[PDB]
Amino acid sequence: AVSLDRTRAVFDGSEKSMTLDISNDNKQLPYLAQAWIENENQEKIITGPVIATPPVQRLEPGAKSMVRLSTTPDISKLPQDRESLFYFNLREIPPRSEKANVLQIALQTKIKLFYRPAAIKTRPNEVWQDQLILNKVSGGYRIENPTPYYVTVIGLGGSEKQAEEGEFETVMLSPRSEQTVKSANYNTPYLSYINDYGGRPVLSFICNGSRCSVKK
Amino acid sequence: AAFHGEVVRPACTLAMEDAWQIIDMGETPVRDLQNGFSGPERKFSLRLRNCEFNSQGGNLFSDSRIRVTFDGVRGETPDKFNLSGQAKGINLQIADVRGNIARAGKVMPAIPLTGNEEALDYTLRIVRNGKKLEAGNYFAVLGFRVDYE
Ligand SMILES: O=C(O)[C@@H]1CSc2c(C3CC3)c(Cc3cccc4ccccc34)c(CN3CCOCC3)c(=O)n21
Ligand SMILES: [Co+2]
Repeated sequence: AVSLDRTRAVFDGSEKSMTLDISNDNKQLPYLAQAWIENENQEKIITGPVIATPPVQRLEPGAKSMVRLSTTPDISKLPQDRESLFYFNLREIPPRSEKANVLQIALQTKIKLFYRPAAIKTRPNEVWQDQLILNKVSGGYRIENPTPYYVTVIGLGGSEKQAEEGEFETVMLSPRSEQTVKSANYNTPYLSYINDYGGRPVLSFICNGSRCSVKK
Repeated sequence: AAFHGEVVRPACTLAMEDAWQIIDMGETPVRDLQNGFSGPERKFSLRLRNCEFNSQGGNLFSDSRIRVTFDGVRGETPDKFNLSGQAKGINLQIADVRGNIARAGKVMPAIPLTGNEEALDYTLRIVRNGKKLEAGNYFAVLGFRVDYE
C-alpha cells in the first residue's frame, strides 16, 4: 500500500536535511509506515549520523506524506572525498484483519542512500561512470571504479541491446575499488549502469589488448 | 519538453486483490495433513506498480534490478515459515512459479515471468511442523521486502 518516490536517494552533504515523499496508494484502508536507516552492512542505526523522522506515521487511505532525513554533527566523521553508503527502509504496517486463517503481506522497500560530501558535489546529469575501466581476466572482467562514487553495473555485453537486455548479475562498485565479474569476452563491450535518477544508460567501450575504456 | 525538473523512477507500489493485503488460507486442512500431504494450494498475486516494472527486454525482477525476499519466522525447516494463533502442528510454505521454495530472509532467485504480466505470482500451502496437530485458527504477517539496485 505505502510507496516511496524514488529507488535510490543521494544525500547532498552541503545540506543538513532532505525529504522523501511517500504515499498510501490504497484508497480504502489506513496503513502505518515505519522509516529507518541502516549502515553499509545493513545493520540498523538510530542516533546518527543520519536519522529518519518520523520513524512511524499513520497514512489515511490515499494520503501523501513524507519522511525527512537529517544529519547529526557526527556526519563530519565520514570521509569527505568519497561517497558513504547507507540504506533507507520504508515498511508498511497493514491494518489488522481479525480474519481466521489468513496470511497478511507487508511491503518493505529498501533503497540505497548515498551520502555525497560537499567536496564531490555533482551537477544535474553529470556522468562519472564513463571513467570505469574493464580489464580482461580468466572467465570475465575486472572492473575498476577510480571515481569517488558508488557505481551500480547492471549490464555488460557485445552490443547495446545485450547490455540492456542480456542476463547479468547486478554488481555495485564502491568508490576507488575494483571487482571481478564472470563474463564472456566481448570485442566492443557495452556496459549498462544505474544513474542517480534510476535511468539505465549504456556506455560503449573500446579495448587495447586486455584493457578497455570508454570511447571518447 | 526540452527543459524541465528532475524526473526519477519511483519505487514500486504493491497492489493485491484484497484491500487488507490478505490471503485466505481456508480451514486447517487436518484430513489432508494426516494422509501425509500438504494442504491445498493458495495462489496470490502481487502487482508492482508505478515503477515502470516492465521494459522492452524484460522486467525489474527477472533482470535483478530489484531483489525480493519473504521475511518471517523460520519454522521447522529453512523451507518453512512459522504461524501464530491457536492451531498447532503447522507451518507455511511459499513457492514461486517454478516451484522454488522461499526461505525466511533469503532472496528469491531471479527468474523470467509468465503471461508476460506485470505481476509476481506465489503459491502458499500449509504443511506439518513435526509437532502434534491441534486444529484451530492461525495467522501470519509476512514481510515482502523489495531491495532496489
Ligand atoms: O499497536 C497496534 O495495533 C497498531 C499497529 S502498530 C501501531 C503503532 C506504532 C507501531 C508502534 C501505534 C503508534 C503510532 C501510530 C501512528 C503514529 C504514531 C506516531 C508516533 C508514535 C506512535 C504512533 C498505534 C497507536 N494508535 C494510533 C492511533 O489510533 C490509536 C492507536 C497502533 O495502534 N499500532
Ligand atoms: Co526530459
